[PDB]
Amino acid sequence: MKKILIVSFLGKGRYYETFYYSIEHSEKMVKKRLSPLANAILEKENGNDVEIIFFVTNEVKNEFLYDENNEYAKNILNELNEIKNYGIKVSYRDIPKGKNYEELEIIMEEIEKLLLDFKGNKVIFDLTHGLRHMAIFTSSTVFYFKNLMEKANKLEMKIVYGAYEIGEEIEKNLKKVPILDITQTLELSDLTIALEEFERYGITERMIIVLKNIQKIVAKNKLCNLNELKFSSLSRELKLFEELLKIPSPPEKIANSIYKINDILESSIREFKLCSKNSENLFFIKPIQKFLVDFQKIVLEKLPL
Amino acid sequence: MKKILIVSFLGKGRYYETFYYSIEHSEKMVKKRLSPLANAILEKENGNDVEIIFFVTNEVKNEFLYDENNEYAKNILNELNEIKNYGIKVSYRDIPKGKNYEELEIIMEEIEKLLLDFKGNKVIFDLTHGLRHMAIFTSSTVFYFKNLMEKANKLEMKIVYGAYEIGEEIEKNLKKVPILDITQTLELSDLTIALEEFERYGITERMIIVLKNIQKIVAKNKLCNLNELKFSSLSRELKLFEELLKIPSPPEKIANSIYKINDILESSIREFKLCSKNSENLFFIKPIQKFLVDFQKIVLEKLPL
Repeated sequence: MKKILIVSFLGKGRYYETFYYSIEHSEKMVKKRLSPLANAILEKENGNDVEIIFFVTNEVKNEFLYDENNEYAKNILNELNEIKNYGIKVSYRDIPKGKNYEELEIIMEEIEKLLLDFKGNKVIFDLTHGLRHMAIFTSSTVFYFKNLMEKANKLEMKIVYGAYEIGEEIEKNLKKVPILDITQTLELSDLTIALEEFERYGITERMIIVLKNIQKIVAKNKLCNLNELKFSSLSRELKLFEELLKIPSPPEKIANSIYKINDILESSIREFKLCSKNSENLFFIKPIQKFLVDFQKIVLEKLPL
Repeated sequence: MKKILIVSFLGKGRYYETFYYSIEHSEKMVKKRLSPLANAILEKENGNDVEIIFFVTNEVKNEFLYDENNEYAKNILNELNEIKNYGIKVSYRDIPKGKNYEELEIIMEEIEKLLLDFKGNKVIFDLTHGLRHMAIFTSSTVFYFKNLMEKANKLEMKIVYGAYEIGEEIEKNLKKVPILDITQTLELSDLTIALEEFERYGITERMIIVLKNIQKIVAKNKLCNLNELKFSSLSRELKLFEELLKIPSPPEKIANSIYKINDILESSIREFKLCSKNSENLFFIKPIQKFLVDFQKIVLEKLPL
């Protein structure tokens, strides 16, 4: 149902045909040179509209893509030409090499332009192609962009890439390659900040938002029983506890709120510790576990004396 | 004066001799095969105690590093072996290749262990060598770790790498390669979090920490007059203001504090705006300017009706 904009860099390179797949669904494989095209195909199977934007320097365009005697260039130019056949709008943006902070700032400004101009729901940064330099830098700025725009605009940003360096080998230069999604790891700091705010000030807003995102992540693991995780009841109780803080409230009501929150959390912690051990997880468990355990210690430390 | 750990990955590669330089000090060039080694020498000449740790997979260790019949590996081991003659310790940590979320989680656990066990002041992540997959992923987790170690340790963290992909080729396979420091791009989120907290809650502690870090970043430009930013006076005004919010205070004193803070910010903005030129090799101008302007907007929006 959504729209997705896929942003990718494009450098000089071989671009071997590759069996891309999402690590969550290893059954669905797409044979393409460009991870952005494979991802676009996968999202379109999910019922979404997909657009691709490529950042390319004038140097890669003139010196590489248009060299008739470079077969890697001819293959990639052909694939780039055939994306329109899949109903994917494609466009290109020129950027500098990024040799210093001024050029890197220029690149940041161009990305911000994309995010402001895009009127859909979801932006995927595909870091498979282009220089190591671009990938590292972009990966390091995406959380900044997400903080600016997820709030200003209604955009879900994700960072993904085909990890061909660790891919399974079928044939010559033909590899089964998982597209890894590392969005969760960009956002992990939110767990810490939320606990920080709840402990120091009793502020509950970030905790509730975090619990929502944690629910979405943990539902990926279908052996986890959300009726024992109860993240919805936790959020409700947390909001009520904050309301109790906002008004002068009798100590017993705050303690009773804390004991309810603790009671929910212990069964939540037990369920998460169990279910995440009993099935391969397709997310990072350790920070979610740490979040709930610290949440519990913090909440019990709020008890009136 | 500072105890420094340099953390880097290590893959199979040819490891050509390279002229590395800090983009800030292009006169100072170090001829080495490993970016971590050049960075370590630069820190040692600045008077710091330096240690280097390489994350390596068992396969790279056995097939490349410890192969007597691989000359490139022997070049690398030799360079590492007498860095020891300057009091620079070198060691290795085993990690898996990171083919799924569980292996990536182990890699984060190992990084976290290194950072907690480290008994220095500063850790530099050098993302030049090793797999692109590791460089992207580590880049995406570094803010989570920095967030942990600021609270647990107050540990200074740096993210750097040699951009060999955009270096000058003086002779075949001999390159002048800039070491880019992109730590600032990770900490831009600190500006965003501080602003969010102040706007939503009137909470100022993160703003004060952010102002101190901005002053430090700007100190790189020695033509900037740090007194003219007036950041200590800004910080006291902020503490008075949060204090004013805490108890029910007379609206005029609130307005007095706000207009005082706004005037101070006017002076900081002028100083940064006129001084930040000729800093294309020193820092990002735009997000810092935007932080001060937004700070102004938010503080004025708290004016009583």
